[PDB]
Amino acid sequence: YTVVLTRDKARLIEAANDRVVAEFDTDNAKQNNMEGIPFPIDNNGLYTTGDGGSDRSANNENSYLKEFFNQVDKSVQELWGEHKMPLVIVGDVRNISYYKEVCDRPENIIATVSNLTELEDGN
Amino acid sequence: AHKKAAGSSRNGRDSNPKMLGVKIFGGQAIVAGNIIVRQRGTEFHAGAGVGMGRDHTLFALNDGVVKFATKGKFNRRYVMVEEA
Amino acid sequence: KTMKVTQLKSGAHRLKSHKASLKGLGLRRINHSVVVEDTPSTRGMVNRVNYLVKVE
Amino acid sequence: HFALNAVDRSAELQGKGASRRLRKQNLVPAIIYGGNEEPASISIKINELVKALEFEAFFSHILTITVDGVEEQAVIKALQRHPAKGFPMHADFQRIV
Amino acid sequence: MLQPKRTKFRKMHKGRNTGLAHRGSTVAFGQFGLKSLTRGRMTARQIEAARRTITRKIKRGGKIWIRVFPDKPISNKPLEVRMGKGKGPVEYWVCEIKPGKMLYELEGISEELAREALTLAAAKLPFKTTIVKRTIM
RNA sequence: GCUGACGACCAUAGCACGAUGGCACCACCUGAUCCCUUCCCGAACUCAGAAGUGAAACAUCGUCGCGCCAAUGGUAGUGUGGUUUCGACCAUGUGAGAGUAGGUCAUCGUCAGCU
RNA sequence: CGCUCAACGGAUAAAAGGUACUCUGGGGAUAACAGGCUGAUACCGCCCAAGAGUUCAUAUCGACGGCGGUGUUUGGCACCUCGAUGUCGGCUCAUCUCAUCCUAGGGCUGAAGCAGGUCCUAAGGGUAUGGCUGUUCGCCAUUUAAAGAGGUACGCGAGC
RNA sequence: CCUCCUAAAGAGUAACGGAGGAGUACGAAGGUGCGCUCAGAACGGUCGGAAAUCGUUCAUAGAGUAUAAAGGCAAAAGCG
RNA sequence: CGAAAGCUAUUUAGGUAGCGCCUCGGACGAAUACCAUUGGGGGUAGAGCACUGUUUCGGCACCGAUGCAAACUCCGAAUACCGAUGAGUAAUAUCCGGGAGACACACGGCGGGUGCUAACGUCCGUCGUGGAGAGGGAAACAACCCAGACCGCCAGCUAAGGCCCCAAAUUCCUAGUUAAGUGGGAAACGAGGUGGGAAGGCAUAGACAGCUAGGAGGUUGGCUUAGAAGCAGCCAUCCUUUAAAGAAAGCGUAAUAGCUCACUAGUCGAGUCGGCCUGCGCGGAAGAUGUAACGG
Repeated sequence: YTVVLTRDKARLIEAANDRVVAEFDTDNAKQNNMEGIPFPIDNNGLYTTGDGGSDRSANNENSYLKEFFNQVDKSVQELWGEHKMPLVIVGDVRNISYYKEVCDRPENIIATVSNLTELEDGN
Repeated sequence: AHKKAAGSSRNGRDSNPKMLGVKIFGGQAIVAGNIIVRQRGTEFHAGAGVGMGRDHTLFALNDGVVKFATKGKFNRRYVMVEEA
Repeated sequence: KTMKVTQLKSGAHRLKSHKASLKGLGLRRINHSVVVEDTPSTRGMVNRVNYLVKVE
Repeated sequence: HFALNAVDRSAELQGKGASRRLRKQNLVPAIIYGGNEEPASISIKINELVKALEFEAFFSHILTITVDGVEEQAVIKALQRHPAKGFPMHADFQRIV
Repeated sequence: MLQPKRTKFRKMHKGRNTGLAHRGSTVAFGQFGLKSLTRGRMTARQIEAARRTITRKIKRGGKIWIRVFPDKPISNKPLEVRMGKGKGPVEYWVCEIKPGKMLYELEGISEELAREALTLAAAKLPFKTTIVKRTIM
């Protein structure tokens, strides 16, 4: 698996060597019985839109982003529990690390790539 | 708002009450013109002594006592006014 | 024939018709005892509040 | 095996509250009807009834109920159990002519 | 994951679960049943996990009957949404279980390997259960 | 004894199957001139009639195959008072539905006609 | 007879916005902080055991599912405070918990030794300095026996 | 504004509760007198079929009711 | 004497108005309430598949079994509501008028919607309490329980709750249970705690345990597999010598080997074995200023 993280979104790509097997969209049909948020997981948290509590003066951005990556990990683990195979975490170094201290099975992670480009719109 | 499941299915309409039902029950004294049943359709049918309005309202045609019955081959509910 | 009815429990916080059964029996306070004819209609009032009155 | 002992269930032992009290006294209410005469209300000891229900020909043979006196040849027609606990709650016997 | 093919209505009132299972408290099709002694909701996920664990233990030599079907949609509210603004969307399906109901029946197998499969299934269910025989009355 | 008309009642009255009925009555039935009918048709309606038949229908009788009716007992629920582990339970009053045993091939009234 | 006077008991025949330049009267009737209630979510634990582990469910890990505990994340509510309970981070100075990071004692091990892994007992002490960024964090460099997880108004601005 | 449910077997009864309609139409689709009975299914029949129209046999409404739903509808309120 | 925090409407929503509820005056006089008997209509609780849907299995859409439903009903209560008749009890009901206040309600029950059958959450219905209510109990505690304070008393009886000491009243009586300070937080699940109950199996033809001897031949059953030998998996599970011994219930091996077990005989001598049901216990059970989860 390739878990792609940004501060605004998460993607999940199933892969075999050089090729993408599936990208886990709504049309994947392996996300049907998902109890967590299915991919692509947009970060629609309260601080990103503005309803919330604890406006900017609280400086809760890190805690909110940590919980968002925790939910992303919940989705990844749910999809992995049926088709176990290792995961590669792709994203900014800060996002990778926030994910690492939140992942349910951090010993399943084989690699972390922090220099991949156009993580939101990329192929 | 994670899972975005706040789906608007907007239906908050309802009509005003119509206050249908049985107005006078069995064995009660009744005078002509008194409304006995308000209803939609003939949940109750008019027997002797009671008339039926354009609205299917049942009313006493003459004085007396209201009587409820099940009569006929359709086992219909009937309201009558007995002279008593 | 008559019977003796005594109030043993407060009627203060009971149902409206239970307070009215106490009033129709003639009972006004705790330990008040009244004489009332022993008919089915007064027996029904006793039965309505039988948890708070006793018949001697 | 096909014989059981009963006790007459009086009119003060009938109804919901008296039935619950009767089962608290380890008795099962039962009714014998059919045949020719009027229904008779009886009580069966629950341990005896459970032991009888263990046998499988009990449900297809002619049973004999001895109500402390009179005898009744019957057939078990219905059996009411507790939905969850499973113990027998009521028994229905039909006289054989 | 059982689910009705189509429903008259999407959403349901909560309701109440009261009373004993006077219907469905009998081993009807099989020879061996697992019945519930407590009440509650049986999720379709629970039904699927229990069915899988019975099927694996009986190994295609026996027949299983699932006596519970999840036909009640349960709505859920997502996180970070206030109270109100309309009933939440349906997230999963349950069956209403009363004390006494048979959930699973097994037939065509030994008593021992039926009891093992039923115990295995009970382990995955949100109910206190008991294993019952088929009587005739 | 039976037939017809009009009712009461509205399956314990119904359905199905079989049997009986033509002196009265009823029904088919004959003809379409006439009255009257048909978006065509004497099928239905209508008229004028008795050569024929109870075939159909109808009426009557029999039965339990279906339907319908239906206990007794038990269970569920429940008003009031109390208790509770919130499931329920106790006292008292009430009491199903389903199912079982069982029942049923209706019962009456006014008038006329043949016997 | 003439009203989508449809905000449909219809304010005028006739009507939009900005305010961080602001102002008044009020409200904890009502939000943002912190407390409280809750615990969905989160974290931690436990139950089952399909499996992985050369063999071998249970050394280690635990799919599908089930059950708790905590208050500890993201939330829900709007009970307290609007005749004012100063925000984040740092500094200083702390204090408690144990779900233990080191040190201490143990069982098991897929424990030869050395090193470990997991769990049990254990809170007495100890538990870095820098580069970057306001950061908390995080990444990184170099160490250390170790560089703990938390609560304390996310401890501490009438202490900075 | 109307219909159903929530609504706890009289009426009423809230929520940014769950679902649907209305802001018309008709001089006949109104009145009356007279007359009629639907949907389907099977069998037979030129084009002609899964299904056109014709014939037969079952068919208390499984139809219709200008229109949403509910209630009603054989004396039909349905159709001439 | 004594509310209301409701309905309707409102550029209304914390304002106001009509109605409801309070008071005062007048009229009227049982028209009122309670209960008994009695006349009604109902579609709820329950229930059920006859319709609308939905569900499973079998036979062959239909048949037969089998489930479920707010917007399904072939059915169907209790209550409640509307009437009648009749007692007794009672500071009634109704109408006309003067004066209001109130239209932020809260909790505990019960029936629900909503929420997570979460919330000291929210929205209705319905009862009680608070509001606007003191006293006693619940350690403390508007809303819980008992009970409605005119004033005075160094009199008596009781309610809820209590009676070893704080602290008034039993170190009361009878029968039993618990050993966990359980009582005096917490589940799935686990266990050979302990008491009781309804039944079973075996036993002086010697039961249960222990100990001694055996536990075998076809045969490595066939298939599979790299192997596959009682013991990965799949299909059989047959025969023989027997006193007995499984085509094996475990450990072990790469597969073998090996060690057991079931089972039989011997020794021993008297009760013993395993399920079910009920009561009370046990583990599961970790948090932050101080014991700190009986007020002591």
